[PDB]
Amino acid sequence: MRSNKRQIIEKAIERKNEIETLPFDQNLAQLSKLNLKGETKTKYDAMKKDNVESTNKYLAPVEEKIHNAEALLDKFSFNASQSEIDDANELMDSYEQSYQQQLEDVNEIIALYKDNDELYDKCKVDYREMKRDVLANRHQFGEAASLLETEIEKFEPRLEQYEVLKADGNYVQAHNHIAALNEQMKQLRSYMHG
Repeated sequence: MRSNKRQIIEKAIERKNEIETLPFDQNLAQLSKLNLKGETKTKYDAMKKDNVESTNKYLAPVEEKIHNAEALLDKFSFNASQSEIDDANELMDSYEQSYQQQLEDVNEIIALYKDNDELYDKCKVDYREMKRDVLANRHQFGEAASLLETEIEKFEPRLEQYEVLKADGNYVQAHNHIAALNEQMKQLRSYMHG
């Protein structure tokens, strides 16, 4: 009966040895292909630390749970042995989950770099169009025109500011900055019907 309980244990050993090969680092190396500084580097550093905390909390203890399972089985402590394997699998479930959480955490960052640039491209174009609408239809706005020419000029430094924040790897401030800019350009454009 032990010989066929040993299969449960062997399946656990196969599972440990394969989850030791989850590409945590290949995942995180994707962040290096962006600007590895600022908030980006902070998140990269924090995730390396988590992997040490995860490795020691969830992976190191497994080996012993499996050794206890073998010893207990051998003495015919069948349920006790099964418990140690259940525990081992629970621990590996967490390690696996901590990987999944990092595919997701990094995907989020990739998505923000992409979406940050989408907004920036939109703001460049809108700026250009608004600046031209004023310079070519000055008369058509009446007296509210000089306030507009200077207010639209105030978007130009705010574009350059985005380039700086992005270049420093501050993807979060970059996003909040460019979203706010888009919002305000938007409301200024509604107003510009009249």
